[PDB]
Amino acid sequence: AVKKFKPYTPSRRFMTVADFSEITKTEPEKSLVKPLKKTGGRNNQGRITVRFRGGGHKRLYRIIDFKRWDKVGIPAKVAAIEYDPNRSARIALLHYVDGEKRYIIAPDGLQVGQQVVAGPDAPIQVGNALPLRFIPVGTVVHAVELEPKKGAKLARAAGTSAQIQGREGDYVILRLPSGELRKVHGECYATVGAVGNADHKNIVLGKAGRSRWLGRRPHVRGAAMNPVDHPHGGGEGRAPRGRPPASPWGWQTKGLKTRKRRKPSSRFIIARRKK
Amino acid sequence: MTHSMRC
Amino acid sequence: MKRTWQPNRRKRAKTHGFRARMRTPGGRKVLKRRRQKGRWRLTPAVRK
RNA sequence: CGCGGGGUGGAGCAGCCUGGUAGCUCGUCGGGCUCAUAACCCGAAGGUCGUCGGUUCAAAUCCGGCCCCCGCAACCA
RNA sequence: CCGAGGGUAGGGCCCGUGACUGGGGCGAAGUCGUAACAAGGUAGCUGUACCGGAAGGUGCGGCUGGAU
RNA sequence: CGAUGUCGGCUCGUCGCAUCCUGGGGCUGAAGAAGGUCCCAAGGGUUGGGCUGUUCGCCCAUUAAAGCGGCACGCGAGCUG
RNA sequence: GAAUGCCGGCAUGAGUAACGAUAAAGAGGGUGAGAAUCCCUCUCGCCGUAAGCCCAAGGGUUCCUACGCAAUGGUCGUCAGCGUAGGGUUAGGCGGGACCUAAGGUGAAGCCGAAAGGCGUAGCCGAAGGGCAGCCGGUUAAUAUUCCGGCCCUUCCCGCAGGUGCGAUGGGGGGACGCUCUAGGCUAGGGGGACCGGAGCCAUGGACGAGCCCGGCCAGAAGCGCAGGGUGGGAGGUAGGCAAAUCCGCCUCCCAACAAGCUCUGCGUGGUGGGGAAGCCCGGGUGACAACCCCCCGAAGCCAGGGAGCCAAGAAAAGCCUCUAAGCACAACCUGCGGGAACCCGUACCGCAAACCGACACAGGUGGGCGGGUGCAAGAGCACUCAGGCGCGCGGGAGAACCCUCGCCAAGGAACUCUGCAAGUUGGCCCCGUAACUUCGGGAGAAGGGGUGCUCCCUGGGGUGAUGAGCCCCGGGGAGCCGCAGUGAACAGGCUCUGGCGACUGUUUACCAAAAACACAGCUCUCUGCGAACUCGUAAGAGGAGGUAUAGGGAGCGACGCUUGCCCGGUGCCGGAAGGUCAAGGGGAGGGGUGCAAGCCCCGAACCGAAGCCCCGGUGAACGGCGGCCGUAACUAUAACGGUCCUAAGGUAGCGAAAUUCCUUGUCGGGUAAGUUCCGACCUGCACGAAAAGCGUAACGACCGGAGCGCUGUCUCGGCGAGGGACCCGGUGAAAUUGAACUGGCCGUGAAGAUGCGGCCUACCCGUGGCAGGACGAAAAGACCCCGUGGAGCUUUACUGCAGCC
RNA sequence: GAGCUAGCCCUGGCCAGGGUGAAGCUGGGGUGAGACCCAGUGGAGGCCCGAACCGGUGGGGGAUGCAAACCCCUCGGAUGA
RNA sequence: UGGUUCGUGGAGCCAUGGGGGAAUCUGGGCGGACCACCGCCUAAGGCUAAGUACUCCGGGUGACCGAUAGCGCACCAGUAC
Ligand SMILES: [K+]
Ligand SMILES: [Mg+2]
Ligand SMILES: [Mg+2]
Ligand SMILES: [Mg+2]
Ligand SMILES: [Mg+2]
Ligand SMILES: [Mg+2]
Ligand SMILES: [Mg+2]
Ligand SMILES: [Mg+2]
Ligand SMILES: [Mg+2]
Ligand SMILES: [Mg+2]
Ligand SMILES: [Mg+2]
Ligand SMILES: [Mg+2]
Ligand SMILES: [Mg+2]
Ligand SMILES: [Mg+2]
Ligand SMILES: [Mg+2]
Ligand SMILES: [Mg+2]
Ligand SMILES: [Mg+2]
Ligand SMILES: [Mg+2]
Ligand SMILES: [Mg+2]
Ligand SMILES: [Mg+2]
Ligand SMILES: [Mg+2]
Ligand SMILES: [Mg+2]
Ligand SMILES: [Mg+2]
Ligand SMILES: [Mg+2]
Ligand SMILES: [Mg+2]
Ligand SMILES: [Mg+2]
Ligand SMILES: [Mg+2]
Ligand SMILES: [Mg+2]
Ligand SMILES: [Mg+2]
Ligand SMILES: [Mg+2]
Ligand SMILES: [Mg+2]
Ligand SMILES: [Mg+2]
Ligand SMILES: [Mg+2]
Ligand SMILES: [Mg+2]
Ligand SMILES: [Mg+2]
Ligand SMILES: [Mg+2]
Ligand SMILES: [Mg+2]
Ligand SMILES: [Mg+2]
Ligand SMILES: [Mg+2]
Ligand SMILES: [Mg+2]
Ligand SMILES: [Mg+2]
Ligand SMILES: [Mg+2]
Ligand SMILES: [Mg+2]
Ligand SMILES: [Mg+2]
Ligand SMILES: [Mg+2]
Ligand SMILES: [Mg+2]
Ligand SMILES: [Mg+2]
Ligand SMILES: [Mg+2]
Ligand SMILES: [Mg+2]
Ligand SMILES: [Mg+2]
Ligand SMILES: [Mg+2]
Ligand SMILES: [Mg+2]
Ligand SMILES: [Mg+2]
Ligand SMILES: [Mg+2]
Ligand SMILES: [Mg+2]
Ligand SMILES: [Mg+2]
Ligand SMILES: [Mg+2]
Ligand SMILES: [Mg+2]
Ligand SMILES: [Mg+2]
Ligand SMILES: [Mg+2]
Ligand SMILES: [Mg+2]
Ligand SMILES: [Mg+2]
Ligand SMILES: [Mg+2]
Ligand SMILES: [Mg+2]
Ligand SMILES: [Mg+2]
Ligand SMILES: [Mg+2]
Ligand SMILES: [Mg+2]
Ligand SMILES: [Mg+2]
Ligand SMILES: [Mg+2]
Ligand SMILES: [Mg+2]
Ligand SMILES: [Mg+2]
Ligand SMILES: [Mg+2]
Ligand SMILES: [Mg+2]
Ligand SMILES: [Mg+2]
Ligand SMILES: [Mg+2]
Ligand SMILES: [Mg+2]
Ligand SMILES: [Mg+2]
Ligand SMILES: [Mg+2]
Ligand SMILES: [Mg+2]
Ligand SMILES: [Mg+2]
Ligand SMILES: [Mg+2]
Ligand SMILES: [Mg+2]
Ligand SMILES: [Mg+2]
Ligand SMILES: [Mg+2]
Ligand SMILES: [Mg+2]
Ligand SMILES: [Mg+2]
Ligand SMILES: [Mg+2]
Ligand SMILES: [Mg+2]
Ligand SMILES: [Mg+2]
Ligand SMILES: [Mg+2]
Ligand SMILES: [Mg+2]
Ligand SMILES: [Mg+2]
Ligand SMILES: [Mg+2]
Ligand SMILES: [Mg+2]
Ligand SMILES: [Mg+2]
Ligand SMILES: [Mg+2]
Ligand SMILES: [Mg+2]
Ligand SMILES: [Mg+2]
Ligand SMILES: [Mg+2]
Ligand SMILES: [Mg+2]
Ligand SMILES: [Mg+2]
Ligand SMILES: [Mg+2]
Ligand SMILES: [Mg+2]
Ligand SMILES: [Mg+2]
Ligand SMILES: [Mg+2]
Ligand SMILES: [Mg+2]
Ligand SMILES: [Mg+2]
Ligand SMILES: [Mg+2]
Ligand SMILES: [Mg+2]
Ligand SMILES: [Mg+2]
Ligand SMILES: [Mg+2]
Ligand SMILES: [Mg+2]
Ligand SMILES: [Mg+2]
Ligand SMILES: [Mg+2]
Ligand SMILES: [Mg+2]
Ligand SMILES: [Mg+2]
Ligand SMILES: [Mg+2]
Ligand SMILES: [Mg+2]
Ligand SMILES: [Mg+2]
Ligand SMILES: [Mg+2]
Ligand SMILES: [Mg+2]
Ligand SMILES: [Mg+2]
Ligand SMILES: [Mg+2]
Ligand SMILES: [Mg+2]
Ligand SMILES: [Mg+2]
Ligand SMILES: [Mg+2]
Ligand SMILES: [Mg+2]
Ligand SMILES: [Mg+2]
Ligand SMILES: [Mg+2]
Ligand SMILES: [Mg+2]
Ligand SMILES: [Mg+2]
Ligand SMILES: [Mg+2]
Ligand SMILES: [Mg+2]
Ligand SMILES: [Mg+2]
Ligand SMILES: [Mg+2]
Ligand SMILES: [Mg+2]
Ligand SMILES: [Mg+2]
Ligand SMILES: [Mg+2]
Ligand SMILES: [Mg+2]
Ligand SMILES: [Mg+2]
Ligand SMILES: [Mg+2]
Ligand SMILES: [Mg+2]
Ligand SMILES: [Mg+2]
Ligand SMILES: [Mg+2]
Ligand SMILES: [Mg+2]
Ligand SMILES: [Mg+2]
Ligand SMILES: [Mg+2]
Ligand SMILES: [Mg+2]
Ligand SMILES: [Mg+2]
Ligand SMILES: [Mg+2]
Ligand SMILES: [Mg+2]
Ligand SMILES: [Mg+2]
Ligand SMILES: [Mg+2]
Ligand SMILES: [Mg+2]
Ligand SMILES: [Mg+2]
Ligand SMILES: [Mg+2]
Ligand SMILES: [Mg+2]
Ligand SMILES: [Mg+2]
Ligand SMILES: [Mg+2]
Ligand SMILES: [Mg+2]
Ligand SMILES: [Mg+2]
Ligand SMILES: [Mg+2]
Ligand SMILES: [Mg+2]
Ligand SMILES: [Mg+2]
Ligand SMILES: [Mg+2]
Ligand SMILES: [Mg+2]
Ligand SMILES: [Mg+2]
Ligand SMILES: [Mg+2]
Ligand SMILES: [Mg+2]
Ligand SMILES: [Mg+2]
Ligand SMILES: [Mg+2]
Ligand SMILES: [Mg+2]
Ligand SMILES: [Mg+2]
Ligand SMILES: [Mg+2]
Ligand SMILES: [Mg+2]
Ligand SMILES: [Mg+2]
Ligand SMILES: [Mg+2]
Ligand SMILES: [Mg+2]
Ligand SMILES: [Mg+2]
Ligand SMILES: [Mg+2]
Ligand SMILES: [Mg+2]
Ligand SMILES: [Mg+2]
Ligand SMILES: [Mg+2]
Ligand SMILES: [Mg+2]
Ligand SMILES: [Mg+2]
Ligand SMILES: [Mg+2]
Ligand SMILES: [Mg+2]
Ligand SMILES: [Mg+2]
Ligand SMILES: [Mg+2]
Ligand SMILES: [Mg+2]
Ligand SMILES: [Mg+2]
Ligand SMILES: [Mg+2]
Ligand SMILES: [Mg+2]
Ligand SMILES: [Mg+2]
Ligand SMILES: [Mg+2]
Ligand SMILES: [Mg+2]
Ligand SMILES: [Mg+2]
Ligand SMILES: [Mg+2]
Ligand SMILES: [Mg+2]
Ligand SMILES: [Mg+2]
Ligand SMILES: [Mg+2]
Ligand SMILES: [Mg+2]
Ligand SMILES: [Mg+2]
Ligand SMILES: [Mg+2]
Ligand SMILES: [Mg+2]
Ligand SMILES: [Mg+2]
Ligand SMILES: [Mg+2]
Ligand SMILES: [Mg+2]
Ligand SMILES: [Mg+2]
Ligand SMILES: [Mg+2]
Ligand SMILES: [Mg+2]
Ligand SMILES: [Mg+2]
Ligand SMILES: [Mg+2]
Ligand SMILES: [Mg+2]
Ligand SMILES: [Mg+2]
Ligand SMILES: [Mg+2]
Ligand SMILES: [Mg+2]
Ligand SMILES: [Mg+2]
Ligand SMILES: [Mg+2]
Ligand SMILES: [Mg+2]
Ligand SMILES: [Mg+2]
Ligand SMILES: [Mg+2]
Ligand SMILES: [Mg+2]
Ligand SMILES: [Mg+2]
Ligand SMILES: [Mg+2]
Ligand SMILES: [Mg+2]
Ligand SMILES: [Mg+2]
Ligand SMILES: [Mg+2]
Ligand SMILES: [Mg+2]
Ligand SMILES: [Mg+2]
Ligand SMILES: [Mg+2]
Ligand SMILES: [Mg+2]
Ligand SMILES: [Mg+2]
Ligand SMILES: [Mg+2]
Ligand SMILES: [Mg+2]
Ligand SMILES: [Mg+2]
Ligand SMILES: [Mg+2]
Ligand SMILES: [Mg+2]
Ligand SMILES: [Mg+2]
Ligand SMILES: [Mg+2]
Ligand SMILES: [Mg+2]
Ligand SMILES: [Mg+2]
Ligand SMILES: [Mg+2]
Ligand SMILES: [Mg+2]
Ligand SMILES: [Mg+2]
Ligand SMILES: [Mg+2]
Ligand SMILES: [Mg+2]
Ligand SMILES: [Mg+2]
Ligand SMILES: [Mg+2]
Ligand SMILES: [Mg+2]
Ligand SMILES: [Mg+2]
Ligand SMILES: [Mg+2]
Ligand SMILES: [Mg+2]
Ligand SMILES: [Mg+2]
Ligand SMILES: [Mg+2]
Ligand SMILES: [Mg+2]
Ligand SMILES: [Mg+2]
Ligand SMILES: [Mg+2]
Ligand SMILES: [Mg+2]
Ligand SMILES: [Mg+2]
Ligand SMILES: [Mg+2]
């Protein structure tokens, strides 16, 4: 339930902020944070390779347990749910009966004080992780490994989920957040339920500065530039595109497909996405 | 400045 | 107004200094040429 | 006397390119159906192709002058 | 001191008036189509919505004040 | 074209007369008053505003009259812009 | 003899401009060959959130002293940041290093690249960040947390004593963190005093006073006091912290909890050590056995790792503590004390500037700290002042034009002008009061008004203290006084109505454009399933992202409201296992050369044969595009209606003479005395129109238009006055330019605009202050324009390539 | 060559004073419980006024300059992109 | 594909990035497509003086310069700036 503001400034008219009402702990576990080297979208040559990045708030990275098969069989208690500035989801702090403390992505409806567990035998229960082959068909799942033991790769953004649709030998058929239908190996891990903080998409940044807080520097339209800069540059007065709408680098950007055709994962993509 | 603009 | 020369001793030694020149094929050519020309100084003066 | 396009039955359009053959829809007139009209059905008539002149055996058609009618252009200062 | 009233400034109500504009009523013999009255030739009416020179049409849901 | 700055305004004049006014005349379809037309005449005079960058022009209120043109479309080593 | 030639020398302009902030000078004495300019004194003026003081950069002897004055210094010079010489910088505690890590740099391992080289984990380097032990005073011509004095402290080594499972680059804890707001108690700093100390003073009418003036502290170890920060204890289990662990982490149990205990800071006190004014007399000495106390104000600093709230969620590593491993427990570590040991570099001076960056002793630029007092609501604002520092390195006169900056103005009040440009007005605070419209916040300081000084009297609450006095902070009422005037000086909105554009705060052409441009939240299309797409790179590798479709790239649109129509024929993109065409390759009908021949060699038709293209569809918030002629109504006029031709389809709503309208100052209405602009309309829209978005929209704007009120030197129309120049005298003394010149007017002539030719007219020789008509005046080998088979940026269905992709 | 300038990265620092008064919270009212209303408290914001500081809007001066972009008056931002 | 006079030419020879891939003299390469004949030569390992080039250095000599010339420098010059 996003929070709104009275129009006491021009920007507060529209600004919405997350309600943060699920967060129980407001500074991070000191043994599970590390420095996040800001990049400004510059590579190791020093060149901007992703335009319009930088200048955002300082952040500590929280180390997230994307494996969970690390600790098959060891129940953990949900100790706290916390803010994480490096992702859209919230994160949950597990106190394993081992003594080990780890973070995971906070699925929807997970509660402080409940217990979660990973493994083939885990109860079909929000927060438990299992290999996909043991999750019954139809179950809504998240934090999905894309290849066995390579780490949860799919459905990790706030609100997303993947639905199990069928099985076929060693493989399961998933419907991804995009709506694509894909084979994923049965031994791949996933966590029961959807990612939480589903209201994330309804936030209205409200003012330019709020984008700047996130590290997003202003985006300049190609039509605002000059011919040396961009296909859409130049012209007297305003100007329509005057050619198929293009990127700065000249490739077409309205419909031109860019997935590599001869890609091996094609044998596993059943249906391309939707909408 | 420059020149008188005789244009 | 603020002009272009803003002296900085660390900057001078780290940009034009002997060890900067020596680390790069272009820098070693600079010293080679300046020796052959007989320059009294191979590298700019900076007090450190 | 800047550059284009056009003028042909009553209206709007083919036919000109490639000289010999005027055509299509509506309209107009005579009949029919209807109590009557319209629609509909059956017939028919009307154009010497803006104009003058030339080429040719033969000109709406090809060439030159004139008349008329739309369209474009008129920049550097 | 109060004080008729005069002055400055800002409001509220009402009346008249205005290029132009909206639809309304009326007007013996205008132009277009034929929506409704018979099952009116697509039953009609209806709230709403969208569309169309015009009546109207169509969708959704509702009424019989609908015929056989 | 190894540069003769280009509109208008403001300022400052000066000249021509094919004269707008003022002075002198003739003719009149000149009764008077007022006009018309032509001749002589450049001494002096020839207003303030609204609009537009404007020149010009139209409008307002006057006036004896609200002249027309030349001076590198007079005048940017005088100003404006 | 010319090349706007090259190098140099010297002219002209010219004794001309200028001599660098309008903060300002005068006189006496001294020194000296020489004095407005150096030294001393008195007067005067200027800065005083600095124009004073302290750090850091940078500079590099500029510091101090003696002797100098050729040059440097915009004049002068005896002076100097100048010349010559001598002197001067003292650290275990300040800063940096023998400590730590950050971005980044480097880089054993490893990876990549024709070479050169590019990467790269750990590790190393890397600071103004973390860490770490010195305060006050005295002294030198010049250094001082450095020397000296007093009182403190740190590390290393060795010894003694007591204690202990000792031991680490390993495990863990800690270090360790944002923004805003902010409590309690203190310190810094400051105000006052009728109390304490002091050389004195009584003037000019008065005052010998509860008078004036000056001062009334600083540091300090343990201890103690105040205020704070940090911190649970014990036991059992234990599989996690990449070995081990008695540590930490998790579970259970008992006790303790707004405490306390232990510990760590800050402030106070504290043995002791210091300092100590005016005035006076020649930096000193005296004052002086100086006193050193009370009240108030009070931080943004301190306690600090404090508290609360919020979202954008806020370094590392070491020092330190704790745990154990090898090892070792004759060791080793901890605690206490003692002696010994303690290295390298900086340290002068300038430092908002005459010593730094600007070629200059240049009105510019330069990070951090302190920055007193009074009054004005507050304040670092403003005025005046303290401490301290200056009068800006040419002067003296005169009192023209003209220029600058400034003051005032009768009557009028925008008549000025492209434009109220400029300048008036308005101006703070308190109170009264305030409209359309609105997204309910606002619009708003709307507008418009009233109040403002001083004296006496009465009185309400707070802070400190004690509840009182005193000091201090907020008020309320009553009665009076003076002036032209009470935010009495200084600082300090003019307002309203109505359009266009852009939602808004922001951003931009460093140095002619700040805008309607860019950006912006938000909207839509599209790509991307993760070794993502995309981007940089030959590659490795990076970014994307330690992110994962509620995510990331690309494009357009641009808050928000209401909306966004028709065309897929061409181009694009998307889909299409057929068909057509299509390269290398396969295949080898059939030929050719040569040889005696086995053979060798060459050409080669059918046929198989990808992407692309064609072909079949889709697709508009993809590129784009959205008609013509003729006729028609019972007055006229105009056509709801019809006919026909064309197209892929003929522009919908909304808006419209518009940032778009050529004809145009369209037409009518409003406003004005008068309105090519403005506003409202109409619609034959030359040539609006729906995300190159269409129409609106509260609020916002150093945007652009139109109007009104207020007020004005803008103007009628100009006048006077101030100061800095201009002028004159002394000092110093440029410049562009310059074929040479003994350089007049008219009317002609001339390459067509003549000081220079002709004819006439006019004119003694030479300057000074002024004005700009001419010398086709100066400056710059015209930017416009053209020309050159000159150049460069840019574009595309120009040509031809290459990357990239298939 | 990024000691100028543009962007980003790391680590520090700075922003006098005044004004407005959001959410929340407490209390009161309200209702079946709510919504919600009033007061108090509270201290939000690319909020308001205004120094430092960052700018460069209009005009004037300067134009062989004090300056190869300055000076004066005025004006924009000043807790934030 | 490079090299050569050879720019695809009738294009051999020498070299080689890709694919296929021998034999040891009765083997193999060449004589400008190719074949025959006739001749030349021995690939896929290495080394090798001298004659050749240059002038920082030293000396000798000029129908070379003679201080704006000759080296940028006759001199405290790759300096001052
Ligand atoms: K041109
Ligand atoms: Mg809101
Ligand atoms: Mg609201
Ligand atoms: Mg939450
Ligand atoms: Mg850590
Ligand atoms: Mg990175
Ligand atoms: Mg790197
Ligand atoms: Mg990018
Ligand atoms: Mg970037
Ligand atoms: Mg989160
Ligand atoms: Mg994310
Ligand atoms: Mg898989
Ligand atoms: Mg959004
Ligand atoms: Mg951020
Ligand atoms: Mg964005
Ligand atoms: Mg943009
Ligand atoms: Mg552009
Ligand atoms: Mg542009
Ligand atoms: Mg470029
Ligand atoms: Mg290009
Ligand atoms: Mg391009
Ligand atoms: Mg374009
Ligand atoms: Mg453009
Ligand atoms: Mg255009
Ligand atoms: Mg443009
Ligand atoms: Mg186009
Ligand atoms: Mg394109
Ligand atoms: Mg691509
Ligand atoms: Mg898909
Ligand atoms: Mg600069
Ligand atoms: Mg700098
Ligand atoms: Mg330095
Ligand atoms: Mg430095
Ligand atoms: Mg540096
Ligand atoms: Mg470097
Ligand atoms: Mg170096
Ligand atoms: Mg090399
Ligand atoms: Mg040198
Ligand atoms: Mg030497
Ligand atoms: Mg060098
Ligand atoms: Mg016809
Ligand atoms: Mg034809
Ligand atoms: Mg024919
Ligand atoms: Mg016919
Ligand atoms: Mg008939
Ligand atoms: Mg009939
Ligand atoms: Mg015929
Ligand atoms: Mg009266
Ligand atoms: Mg009729
Ligand atoms: Mg019906
Ligand atoms: Mg009917
Ligand atoms: Mg019916
Ligand atoms: Mg019908
Ligand atoms: Mg329909
Ligand atoms: Mg010319
Ligand atoms: Mg010349
Ligand atoms: Mg010239
Ligand atoms: Mg005038
Ligand atoms: Mg008469
Ligand atoms: Mg006459
Ligand atoms: Mg006259
Ligand atoms: Mg006019
Ligand atoms: Mg006109
Ligand atoms: Mg008269
Ligand atoms: Mg004239
Ligand atoms: Mg003319
Ligand atoms: Mg003219
Ligand atoms: Mg002309
Ligand atoms: Mg002129
Ligand atoms: Mg001029
Ligand atoms: Mg002019
Ligand atoms: Mg001139
Ligand atoms: Mg001239
Ligand atoms: Mg102009
Ligand atoms: Mg000659
Ligand atoms: Mg010259
Ligand atoms: Mg030359
Ligand atoms: Mg020369
Ligand atoms: Mg000489
Ligand atoms: Mg010379
Ligand atoms: Mg000379
Ligand atoms: Mg001479
Ligand atoms: Mg002279
Ligand atoms: Mg002179
Ligand atoms: Mg001068
Ligand atoms: Mg000067
Ligand atoms: Mg000044
Ligand atoms: Mg002044
Ligand atoms: Mg002053
Ligand atoms: Mg004097
Ligand atoms: Mg002197
Ligand atoms: Mg002297
Ligand atoms: Mg002086
Ligand atoms: Mg003196
Ligand atoms: Mg005196
Ligand atoms: Mg120096
Ligand atoms: Mg001297
Ligand atoms: Mg001298
Ligand atoms: Mg001497
Ligand atoms: Mg000198
Ligand atoms: Mg000077
Ligand atoms: Mg002397
Ligand atoms: Mg010294
Ligand atoms: Mg010491
Ligand atoms: Mg050592
Ligand atoms: Mg290190
Ligand atoms: Mg390479
Ligand atoms: Mg380093
Ligand atoms: Mg350090
Ligand atoms: Mg830190
Ligand atoms: Mg100490
Ligand atoms: Mg001291
Ligand atoms: Mg112990
Ligand atoms: Mg921490
Ligand atoms: Mg941390
Ligand atoms: Mg203290
Ligand atoms: Mg005080
Ligand atoms: Mg003393
Ligand atoms: Mg004594
Ligand atoms: Mg502070
Ligand atoms: Mg602190
Ligand atoms: Mg805190
Ligand atoms: Mg926040
Ligand atoms: Mg690190
Ligand atoms: Mg052992
Ligand atoms: Mg032993
Ligand atoms: Mg050592
Ligand atoms: Mg020192
Ligand atoms: Mg300054
Ligand atoms: Mg100085
Ligand atoms: Mg310079
Ligand atoms: Mg000076
Ligand atoms: Mg004081
Ligand atoms: Mg005040
Ligand atoms: Mg002075
Ligand atoms: Mg000064
Ligand atoms: Mg005089
Ligand atoms: Mg007066
Ligand atoms: Mg007056
Ligand atoms: Mg008036
Ligand atoms: Mg008035
Ligand atoms: Mg006016
Ligand atoms: Mg203007
Ligand atoms: Mg005023
Ligand atoms: Mg005032
Ligand atoms: Mg109101
Ligand atoms: Mg109103
Ligand atoms: Mg209003
Ligand atoms: Mg409004
Ligand atoms: Mg309201
Ligand atoms: Mg007011
Ligand atoms: Mg108010
Ligand atoms: Mg009063
Ligand atoms: Mg008084
Ligand atoms: Mg009085
Ligand atoms: Mg104001
Ligand atoms: Mg804007
Ligand atoms: Mg804009
Ligand atoms: Mg707009
Ligand atoms: Mg808007
Ligand atoms: Mg702002
Ligand atoms: Mg500019
Ligand atoms: Mg420019
Ligand atoms: Mg420039
Ligand atoms: Mg400007
Ligand atoms: Mg502009
Ligand atoms: Mg602006
Ligand atoms: Mg822009
Ligand atoms: Mg915007
Ligand atoms: Mg969307
Ligand atoms: Mg690339
Ligand atoms: Mg990463
Ligand atoms: Mg929008
Ligand atoms: Mg934009
Ligand atoms: Mg609305
Ligand atoms: Mg529509
Ligand atoms: Mg299609
Ligand atoms: Mg289409
Ligand atoms: Mg298409
Ligand atoms: Mg194919
Ligand atoms: Mg098209
Ligand atoms: Mg087009
Ligand atoms: Mg119109
Ligand atoms: Mg419009
Ligand atoms: Mg238009
Ligand atoms: Mg017009
Ligand atoms: Mg016009
Ligand atoms: Mg008009
Ligand atoms: Mg009117
Ligand atoms: Mg209008
Ligand atoms: Mg019309
Ligand atoms: Mg477009
Ligand atoms: Mg447009
Ligand atoms: Mg509009
Ligand atoms: Mg609006
Ligand atoms: Mg508005
Ligand atoms: Mg604005
Ligand atoms: Mg603006
Ligand atoms: Mg105006
Ligand atoms: Mg006005
Ligand atoms: Mg005047
Ligand atoms: Mg004067
Ligand atoms: Mg004289
Ligand atoms: Mg002299
Ligand atoms: Mg001199
Ligand atoms: Mg001569
Ligand atoms: Mg002569
Ligand atoms: Mg003469
Ligand atoms: Mg003469
Ligand atoms: Mg002529
Ligand atoms: Mg002449
Ligand atoms: Mg003459
Ligand atoms: Mg002569
Ligand atoms: Mg002659
Ligand atoms: Mg003559
Ligand atoms: Mg003569
Ligand atoms: Mg004469
Ligand atoms: Mg003179
Ligand atoms: Mg003169
Ligand atoms: Mg002249
Ligand atoms: Mg002149
Ligand atoms: Mg002249
Ligand atoms: Mg000339
Ligand atoms: Mg001239
Ligand atoms: Mg020039
Ligand atoms: Mg040239
Ligand atoms: Mg030329
Ligand atoms: Mg030129
Ligand atoms: Mg030309
Ligand atoms: Mg050519
Ligand atoms: Mg040619
Ligand atoms: Mg060319
Ligand atoms: Mg820089
Ligand atoms: Mg601030
Ligand atoms: Mg309040
Ligand atoms: Mg609260
Ligand atoms: Mg603000
Ligand atoms: Mg305000
Ligand atoms: Mg600036
Ligand atoms: Mg002004
Ligand atoms: Mg200039
Ligand atoms: Mg000012
Ligand atoms: Mg502020
Ligand atoms: Mg402000
Ligand atoms: Mg910020
Ligand atoms: Mg070759
Ligand atoms: Mg060959
Ligand atoms: Mg053989
Ligand atoms: Mg053989
Ligand atoms: Mg061979
Ligand atoms: Mg051979
Ligand atoms: Mg051979
Ligand atoms: Mg051999
Ligand atoms: Mg000789
Ligand atoms: Mg010489
Ligand atoms: Mg020489
Ligand atoms: Mg010579
Ligand atoms: Mg030599
Ligand atoms: Mg030599
Ligand atoms: Mg030389
Ligand atoms: Mg030398």
